[PDB]
Amino acid sequence: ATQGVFTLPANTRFGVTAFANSSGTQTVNVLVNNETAATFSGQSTNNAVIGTQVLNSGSSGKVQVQVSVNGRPSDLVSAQVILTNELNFALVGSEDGTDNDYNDAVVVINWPLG
Amino acid sequence: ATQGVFTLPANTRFGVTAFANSSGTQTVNVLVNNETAATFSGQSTNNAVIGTQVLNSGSSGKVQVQVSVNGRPSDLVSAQVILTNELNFALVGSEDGTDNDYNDAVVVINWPLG
Amino acid sequence: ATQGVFTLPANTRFGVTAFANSSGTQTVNVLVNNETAATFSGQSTNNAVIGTQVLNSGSSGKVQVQVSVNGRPSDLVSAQVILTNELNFALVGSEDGTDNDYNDAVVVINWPLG
Amino acid sequence: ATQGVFTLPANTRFGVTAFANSSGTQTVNVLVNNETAATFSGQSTNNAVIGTQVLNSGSSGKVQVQVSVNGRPSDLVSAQVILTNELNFALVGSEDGTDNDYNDAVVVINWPLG
Ligand SMILES: C[C@@H]1O[C@H](NC(=O)c2cccc(-c3ccccc3)c2)[C@@H](O)[C@H](O)[C@@H]1O
Ligand SMILES: C[C@@H]1O[C@H](NC(=O)c2cccc(-c3ccccc3)c2)[C@@H](O)[C@H](O)[C@@H]1O
Ligand SMILES: C[C@@H]1O[C@H](NC(=O)c2cccc(-c3ccccc3)c2)[C@@H](O)[C@H](O)[C@@H]1O
Ligand SMILES: C[C@@H]1O[C@H](NC(=O)c2cccc(-c3ccccc3)c2)[C@@H](O)[C@H](O)[C@@H]1O
Ligand SMILES: [Ca+2]
Ligand SMILES: [Ca+2]
Ligand SMILES: [Ca+2]
Ligand SMILES: [Ca+2]
Ligand SMILES: [Ca+2]
Ligand SMILES: [Ca+2]
Ligand SMILES: [Ca+2]
Ligand SMILES: [Ca+2]
Repeated sequence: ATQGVFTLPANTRFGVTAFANSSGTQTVNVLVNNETAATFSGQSTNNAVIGTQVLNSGSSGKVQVQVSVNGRPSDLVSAQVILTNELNFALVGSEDGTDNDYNDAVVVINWPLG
Repeated sequence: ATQGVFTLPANTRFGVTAFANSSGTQTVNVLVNNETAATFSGQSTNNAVIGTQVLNSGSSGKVQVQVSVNGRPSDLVSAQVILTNELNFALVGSEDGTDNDYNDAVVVINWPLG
Repeated sequence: ATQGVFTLPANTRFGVTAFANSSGTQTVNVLVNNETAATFSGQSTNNAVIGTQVLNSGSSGKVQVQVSVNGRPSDLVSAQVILTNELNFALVGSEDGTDNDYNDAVVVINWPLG
Repeated sequence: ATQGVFTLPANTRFGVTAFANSSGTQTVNVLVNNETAATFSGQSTNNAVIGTQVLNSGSSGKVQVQVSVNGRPSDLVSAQVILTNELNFALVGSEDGTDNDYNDAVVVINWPLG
């Protein structure tokens, strides 16, 4: 199944935050309406926050997370959870290797803000 | 129901990251085995990361998040999600006022690391 | 925080299914747009499926679950999860006693159907 | 990533319940410690319950859901959600065709029971 794609409400601010847990340098690209809107890179085995930014979901509300290591796409896992019918989290994990820890880049999207 | 309490595997590193979305300064306490292990304080209406840390779940695995604003406890909402039976997210929202956005402090716990 | 309230897409068929795990007789009310649309009842400590129904979310999309036992309202916990940005589950647990298992009536809402 | 595999607490009763939403007859196999423990088959386009059963997670706690239609494996999506650190849902959707609704068989695993 497709993973790392989320439909947000249109024209809505959201937070995106990426963490790294791998010997491989992570590249996190965050696409809004199929164009890169934020990019984070880094290498950590201790959950560094390799980036955090506020973006706008724009007219389509389509948000996609892509994770690659030196140009090789990582395998993604994802889901969205809603608390008290108001508070939204879009969650991504990624695997750059063979151990299937799926934490090599971890991306958290949250909305609403403010 | 109790919210903001999570059972992690024992003796396991985890990440905790807090975001703020309120006119009020948020104070987040992260407890391990009922004792505060991290405190983050900050003020943002734009989802700023007010703190991030790596902690160890220790012998009990018990992790609790508490949020206060102007010396008063916020109401919490929480859940845990597991992706591909490997990647864990413990999610907390908090409400310090009357609008029930539950984003006033947002806390994300993730494990495993490395 | 409020629990057991979900916003579905308007005019959308959904499934609602109730499970019982308590010595107390469960009564589960399912409200659509603040009017009772389904009532299920039973008594099981082995997860009996006391009801399952297909309902339509109608113009408002508002669905609320309430649970009572021997005339007393149960405490609710809830969340919504979305898989592959398409498959939706709205989840409720309820507690009628002292043990905080929150399984006394369990309600799962799923959409889309067909 | 692997989907439909869940680690339950050992020696714990759990519920498994399947729904169908497809022109294809669904076959749901539930494996405990890699051995078939339950099988449900049925056909519905209206979310009918095609099976429900109570199983024991046994010494390993390993539970796996597989779905096939006319002997062809469906693609799966899954996650686990925990409410109030007590109430567990292991959720599976499956796709037997081209529309990516992932509801063709829906499988809900819930624990604890009782
Ligand atoms: C420390 C481990 O790092 C692994 N990752 C790698 O070993 C890795 C992956 C891709 C590329 C590279 C690499 C390539 C060129 C130079 C340096 C590192 C390493 C990762 O999958 C494991 O879960 C674990 O966190
Ligand atoms: C900007 C708004 O800020 C609210 N914040 C408050 O209601 C709040 C609650 C307690 C104290 C304060 C505060 C503290 C010092 C100075 C000014 C305000 C704000 C918050 O709940 C809303 O969701 C929104 O983000
Ligand atoms: C078997 C247990 O049942 C409990 N519930 C009760 O014991 C209960 C709740 C409400 C009413 C009654 C009841 C009252 C009068 C006479 C008989 C039963 C029991 C429940 O909370 C526990 O999790 C557990 O499943
Ligand atoms: C009604 C539709 O049914 C589709 N499924 C099929 O049409 C399907 C898939 C596999 C096999 C068969 C089939 C094959 C032989 C005989 C009868 C059914 C149908 C399903 O994917 C769609 O979401 C939708 O619910
Ligand atoms: Ca890895
Ligand atoms: Ca890793
Ligand atoms: Ca608020
Ligand atoms: Ca706020
Ligand atoms: Ca109970
Ligand atoms: Ca019970
Ligand atoms: Ca389908
Ligand atoms: Ca279908």
